[PDB]
Amino acid sequence: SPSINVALKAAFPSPPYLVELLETAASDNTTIYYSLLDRIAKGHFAEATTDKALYEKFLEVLRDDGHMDPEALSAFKLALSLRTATPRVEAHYQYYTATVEPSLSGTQEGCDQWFLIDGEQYCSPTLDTSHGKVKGEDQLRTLPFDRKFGVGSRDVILYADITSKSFAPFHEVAMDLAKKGKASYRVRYRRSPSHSRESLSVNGYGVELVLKRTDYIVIADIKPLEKSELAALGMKAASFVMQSEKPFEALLKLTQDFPKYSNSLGSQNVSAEFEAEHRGNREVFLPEGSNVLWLNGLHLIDRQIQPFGLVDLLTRERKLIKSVLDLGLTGQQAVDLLGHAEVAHAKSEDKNELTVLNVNKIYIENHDLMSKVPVIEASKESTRDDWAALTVVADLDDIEGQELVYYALRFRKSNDGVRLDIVHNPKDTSRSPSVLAQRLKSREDKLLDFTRFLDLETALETGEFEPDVAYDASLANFLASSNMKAGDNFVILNGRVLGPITSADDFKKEDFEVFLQAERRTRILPVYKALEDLGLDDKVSGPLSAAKLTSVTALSTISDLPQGIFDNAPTVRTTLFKQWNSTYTSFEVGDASTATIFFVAVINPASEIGQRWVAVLKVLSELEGVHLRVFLNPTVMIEELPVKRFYRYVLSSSPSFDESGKVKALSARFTGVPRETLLVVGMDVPPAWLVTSKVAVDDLDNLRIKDIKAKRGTEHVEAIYELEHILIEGHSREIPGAHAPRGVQLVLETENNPHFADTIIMANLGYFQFKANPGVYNIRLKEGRSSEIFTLESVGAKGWGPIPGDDNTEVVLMDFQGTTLYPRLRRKPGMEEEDVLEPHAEINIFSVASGHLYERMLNIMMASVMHHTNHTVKFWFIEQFLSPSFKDFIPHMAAEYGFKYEMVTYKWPHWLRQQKEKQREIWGYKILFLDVLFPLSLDKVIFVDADQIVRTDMYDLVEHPLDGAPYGFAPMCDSRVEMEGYRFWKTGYWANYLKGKPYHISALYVVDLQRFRELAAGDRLRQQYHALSADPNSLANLDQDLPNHMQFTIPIATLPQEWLWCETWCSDETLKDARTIDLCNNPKLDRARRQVPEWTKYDEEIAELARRVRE
Ligand SMILES: *[C@@H]1O[C@H](CO)[C@@H](O[C@@H]2O[C@H](CO)[C@@H](O[C@@H]3O[C@H](CO[C@H]4O[C@H](CO)[C@@H](O)[C@H](O)[C@@H]4O)[C@@H](O)[C@H](O[C@H]4O[C@H](CO)[C@@H](O)[C@H](O)[C@@H]4O)[C@@H]3O)[C@H](O)[C@H]2NC(C)=O)[C@H](O)[C@H]1NC(C)=O
Ligand SMILES: *[C@@H]1O[C@H](CO)[C@@H](O)[C@H](O)[C@H]1NC(C)=O
Ligand SMILES: *[C@@H]1O[C@H](CO)[C@@H](O)[C@H](O)[C@H]1NC(C)=O
Ligand SMILES: [Ca+2]
Repeated sequence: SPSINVALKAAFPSPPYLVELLETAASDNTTIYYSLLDRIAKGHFAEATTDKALYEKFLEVLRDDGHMDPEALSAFKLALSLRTATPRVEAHYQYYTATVEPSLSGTQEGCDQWFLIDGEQYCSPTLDTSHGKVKGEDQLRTLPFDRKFGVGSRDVILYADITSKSFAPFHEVAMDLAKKGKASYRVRYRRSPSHSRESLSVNGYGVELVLKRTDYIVIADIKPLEKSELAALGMKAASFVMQSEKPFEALLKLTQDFPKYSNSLGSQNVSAEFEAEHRGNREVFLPEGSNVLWLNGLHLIDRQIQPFGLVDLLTRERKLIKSVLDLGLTGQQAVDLLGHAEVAHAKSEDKNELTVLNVNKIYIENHDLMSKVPVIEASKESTRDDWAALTVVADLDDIEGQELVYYALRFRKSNDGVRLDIVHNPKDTSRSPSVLAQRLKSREDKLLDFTRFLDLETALETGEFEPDVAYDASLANFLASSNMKAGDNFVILNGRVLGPITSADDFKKEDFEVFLQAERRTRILPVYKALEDLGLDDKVSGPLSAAKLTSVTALSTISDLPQGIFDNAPTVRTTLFKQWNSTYTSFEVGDASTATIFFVAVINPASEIGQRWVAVLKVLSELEGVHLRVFLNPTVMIEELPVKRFYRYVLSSSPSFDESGKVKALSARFTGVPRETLLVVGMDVPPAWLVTSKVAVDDLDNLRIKDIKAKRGTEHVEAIYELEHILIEGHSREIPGAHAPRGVQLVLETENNPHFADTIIMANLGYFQFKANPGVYNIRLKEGRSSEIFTLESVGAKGWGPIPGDDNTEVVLMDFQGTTLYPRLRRKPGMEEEDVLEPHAEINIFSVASGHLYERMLNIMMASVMHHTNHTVKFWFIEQFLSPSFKDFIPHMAAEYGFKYEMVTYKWPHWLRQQKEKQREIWGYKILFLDVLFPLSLDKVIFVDADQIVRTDMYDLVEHPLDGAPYGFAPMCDSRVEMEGYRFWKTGYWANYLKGKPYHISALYVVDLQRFRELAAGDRLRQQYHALSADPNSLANLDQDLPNHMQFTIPIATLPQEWLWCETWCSDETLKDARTIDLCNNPKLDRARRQVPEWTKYDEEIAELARRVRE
C-alpha cells in the first residue's frame, strides 16, 4: 500500500460550525442572515449537536423559508466545503481582540454578550446596567463584515458568542428596537469559549509530486522510459478515455497518475485513429494541444481556476442567466443568445464610458409605480425592428423637468414604435409625487395632443387628487434601485440609463431621435438578429418584452470589479466552440436543458495544465445544474516527456463530516506510488496564499518510498503544511498623473502594534505586498523620506476608483482571495523630489537550503561563523525552502551558539515570470527580492552559500567600504593555470560584453541594503530578468549571470581573493590565507572531509547536540 499524503491547516483556530453556516448561507444577503439569526436564537438549531446534523438542519430552513432554490443550493454545498466564511469570522475575532478588548474598561462577568450605545456598554437586556465607557477607537465605525438592519438614532452593536443561548434575549430586544424604527442593528462576533483552539483544515489547493529525475527518454516500481514513441502518447491517451466508457473518471485517473500507466499506453489496439479525422475541429479553429476553458461563452484562464474564484463566478453568472430565464428562455438558449457573434461584434490601445439597468427587474418591484405612471404605448401597427421602451424620469415642479417631458412627448408623436413612460421625481416633500402623476394620468389618453408648452403646464394644475401612499412607496424603491436622485431629469431607453439632465437645452426632441438610433444599432438590432438566427424571435412580442432581453445582454458585458482578481472588465462572449464535431474528441456530462452553467473545456491530456483543470472540473460538475463538454485535443509534437509530475486536487463538492459529525479535513493521498522514483513536493495554491511546511519526517525535496520503507518500516508518507499568511497586495499609482511611485516605503499597523510590517513600492506597475491574516489593519507611510514628499490619499480597497468612501487608509482581509488594493498617492504641492536623493546586530548573514545535505552543511556554516567571531551575529532565512526537521532544530542552534534569528519570506509576484524547477526558484530568491525581503531597519546583509566553511571573523566584511556600490562580490580565481580552458568568462561573448569587469561569484556577497534601496537596484534586476527569462538558456545561472551582466549599470565592488577559495580555480597555497571556501561544484560529503579538516568537527558538534536535547 504505497501512499503519500499532504494536508493543509490555517493559521487560526476553527470557528464553530454554527457561525460558519450562518455566514456561508447568507453569503452577503443580510435579509437571509437575520431571518436565520432569529431561528438560531429561537432554538431550532439547538438540537444540532453533531455538526453534520446542524448542516442538515440548515438545508431544511434555507429551502423551507424560501432563501434557496436547488440550483443555488448546490453552490452553497461547495462553498461550505471550501469553508469560505471562516476568514470572515476570524476578522471579527481579531477586531474584538485588538480594538474591542482594550477599549472595554472594567472586568467582564456575565458580559459574554453586550451592546454598545453612545460610548456606553450595557451587559443587560434591561439597558439599566452600564459596565463602562468604551474608550480608545470608536467601534461604531462601518467595517466590511458588518450587517446593518433598520435605521435609527441609536447605534446598537451586539458582540456575541452565539454558541450559548444567553445571546438569544439580547438579539430579540435589539431586533424589536430596529423593527420599531428606533435604532440601526449590526452583529459582530466574540471568540466563542465553547470551541477549542483546534487549527482549521483548509481545501482548494493542489499538490504536485515532481519527478526530479526527468533525464530519462530514448504496482510499478520505477518510471518506465520508452524510445521516440512519445509523439503518439497524447493521442492514444485521449482514445483510452473514449474507449473507457467512464470518461471524465478515466481522464482524472489517467491525468493524476500519468507516470504510473505512462508506458502502458499505445497498447491493446488503443491506436484508435478515429479522432484523427476529428481534427476537422482543428482545421478550422484552435491549435493541437491547447488548453482553453469557457463559461457561458466567456474566456476562462488557468488561474481563474482557484476554487474561490470559481464560486463567485458561478454565483454571478447564475444570477445573470436567471435574469434571462424570467423571459422564457432555456439555459442553452440564454447562453447562445448571450454568446452569439452578433453580440461580440458590438464590442471588438486603451478606451471606455457607460451606465445601464435591467428592464425586467425594475418593472416587477415598482409595480404600483410602473402600472400607474402615464404610459403612452407604441401603436401595435409598428414593426418588431422599431420597438423600444423609453422610460423618462423628471421633476414636474421645475421648468427643466417639465421641458424634457414635453420634448419626449413630441418625440413620441414622430416615432411609432416607442412605448413612452413618465415617472415624476420631485425634490419637495410637500408636493406628493402621486398627485402630479395622477393629474396627467387623467390626461394620459389626451397626451401628446399638446401644441404649445403651456398646455402641459396648465394640465398639471387641473384637477385635485389624494396622495396615493402606495404610489409614493414604489417610487422611492425605484429611485433607490436605479440610483436616481430626487428632482433629477433622466432618459432611459431599453434600460440604458442616461442622465442626470443639467438643463433641458441639452436634451431636445431631435436629441431623443439620435439616442434611439445609437442604442438601436448596438443593443437592439444584434439581439433581433442573433435571436432570429436561433429561432427565438417569438419571445419578443411587445416594446417592453423586447427591452428586457436587450437590457440583460448589455449587462452581461460587465465582468468583475475586480476584488481579488486583476481582470478589470473585458470577457467577450465567443461562440466558435460549436463548429467542432463532438464525435470522438468530445464527451458531455450534465443535462443540456436544466443546466444553468455551461463549461466548455478544451484540454490536452499530455499537458501538466490539464491535470489541474480536470481535477477541479469533476468537482464542479457535481453541482445540480452544471453541464460540461470536455474536448481532448492532443499534439503530435512531444520532444521531451510530456508531464513531469504527479497531481491531486484537494476539493469536495459536498461537505465532509466526521463520525462525530464535525467537519472532516480534506487530504491529498497518492496511491500505488513507485518505490524507486525520486520525488519533490510542491504546492498549487491560490494567488493570495503564503504556505510553508509544518511537520514532516521525510525531506520534502529528496524522496523515494523504498528508502523510508528502509528507515521507518512503512510505505506511508505523511506531511503537513500551514497557510501561514494571506496577502494584502496592491498596485500603486500617483495622483493625478498616474505614474509608478517607486521607492515609496510603507508601514502596516494595527491598534495592537503600529510597526507590524514594512515593504517598498516596486517599479513594475507599483507592486507591493504584506504577509497578514484576517483582521483590521491600517497603512501609513514609513517614517522618513516617503512621508516627506508623498501623502497617501487612499488605499483603493473598494476598486481602482476613486470611489466615494475608499479614501480610508484602512485595510481588512476577510477572504481566502486576500484584499486587492489600488492605492493612490498625491505629491505635496510644489515639490518634485525623489527618495533616491536626500533634500540591529554586529553581523547580519542570510542563507537558504533545499536538501538534507545542504541542511547538514548549513548547520556547519552557522557553527563556523560563531567559532571565529566574538560578535552579535543574526541569521536570516527563507522559511518555505527548509524542511520542518531543520526548522524544529534551529532554536537549539541559537541557544548553543549564542545567535538570534528572524525568518523572512515573500511571495513571488504574479506579474513576474516564475521558474518551474525548484532550483531556478532558489536562485531567484537570492538575487531578486533583497530590497523587500528584509525590514527597512536592516542596514546590510551578507550571503554565505550554506555548504561553506568560514575561518575568518566576518565583522571585517561588514565594515568593508563598498565605494558607491550597493553590493560587493568575490571574483573568480585565475590562479590555477591547468584549468584555463574552463575560463569561459574571458572569451567571446563574456569578454566583449565585460570590457574589463571581472566575473564575480554568486556564493559569497555583501548587500548594503540602504544603498541597494537608494539606488533601486532590485527593480533593475527584476525588469532585466523579465525579458531575459523568455529564453531560460540565456539565464544559465540567474543568481550569478544577472549581477555580472548588470555590473555595467549597477556597480560591483570587488572583494579580496583571500575571501573566496575553490578547489579548482585557486591554488592550494591560497587556502593558507583563506577566509571562506565554497567547496565548489564540479559529491560534497567527500569533498568536505578532504578540503576542510574542521568540517568533521562541526558535524560532530551538531550530532551530539541533537541527542543532548533528545532527553
Ligand atoms: C435575499 O434574501 C431574501 C430572502 O430570501 C430574498 O427575498 C425574497 O423575495 C421574494 C419576494 O418578496 C420572496 O418570494 C417568495 O416566494 C415564495 C414562493 O416561491 C415558490 O415559487 C415557485 C412556484 O411555482 C416554486 O416552484 C418555488 O420552489 C418557490 O418555493 C412565497 O411562498 C414567499 O412567501 C413567504 O415566504 C417566507 C416563508 O417561507 C416568508 O419569510 C416571507 O416573508 C414570505 O411572506 C415569497 O413570496 C422571498 O421569500 C423573499 N424572502 C424573504 C424571506 O422575504 C432575496 O431575493 C435574496 N436576494 C438574493 C440576491 O439572493
Ligand atoms: C488492430 O491493430 C493492427 C495494428 O495497428 C491493425 O492492423 C488492425 O487492423 C487493428 N484491428 C482492427 C479491427 O482494425
Ligand atoms: C575573543 O575574546 C577573547 C577574550 O577577550 C580573546 O582572548 C580572543 O582572542 C577573542 N577571539 C579572537 C578570535 O580573537
Ligand atoms: Ca556552497
